[PDB]
Amino acid sequence: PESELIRQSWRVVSRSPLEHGTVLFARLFALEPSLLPLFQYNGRQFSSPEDSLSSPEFLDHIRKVMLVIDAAVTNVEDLSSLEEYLTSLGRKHRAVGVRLSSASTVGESLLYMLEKSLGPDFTPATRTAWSRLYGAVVQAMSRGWD
Ligand code: HEM
Repeated sequence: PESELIRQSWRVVSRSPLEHGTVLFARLFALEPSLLPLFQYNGRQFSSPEDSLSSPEFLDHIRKVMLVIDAAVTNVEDLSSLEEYLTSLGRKHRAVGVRLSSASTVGESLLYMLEKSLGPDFTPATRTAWSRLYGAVVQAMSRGWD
């Protein structure tokens, strides 16, 4: 039932994944500015959050994030099926220097972007559904922090 709530809500945002993911990342850096230096491209550090939004590579990474979320939505009823992919994704992020602790801020940023996009439509069952999906995704990724 909640899996339908996820599919329904994702529909709207999935249509413009970069615009929506841009909200997610803007929120993320507003909450935890210390994540900005972890995006090292061309050996350089972004000075300010707005610098990231001018970077092709950074915007590409937004698209990657939204693609993975889309995969979880696709498999919302399965999700044993992404276990291995997510475990390795966690390993990768550990390697680029993301702390597992920062996953919750990412979660809050996702939930923020959904709330702002859905407005009246982001009902508390909708929040709860997404909290439990995202939490599941993070459980899988956390295996990669070994
Ligand atoms: C604090 C949050 C995050 C940071 C700092 C971060 C940073 C990075 C960095 C630096 C890379 C490698 C450079 C690049 O490909 O652009 C990367 C790759 C990637 N990220 Fe993230 N990321 C974050 C969250 C996420 C989330 C939540 C997802 C998906 C749910 C995601 C999906 C990806 C994917 C698919 C790749 C390509 C990885 C590979 O196979 O090599 N990221 N991320």
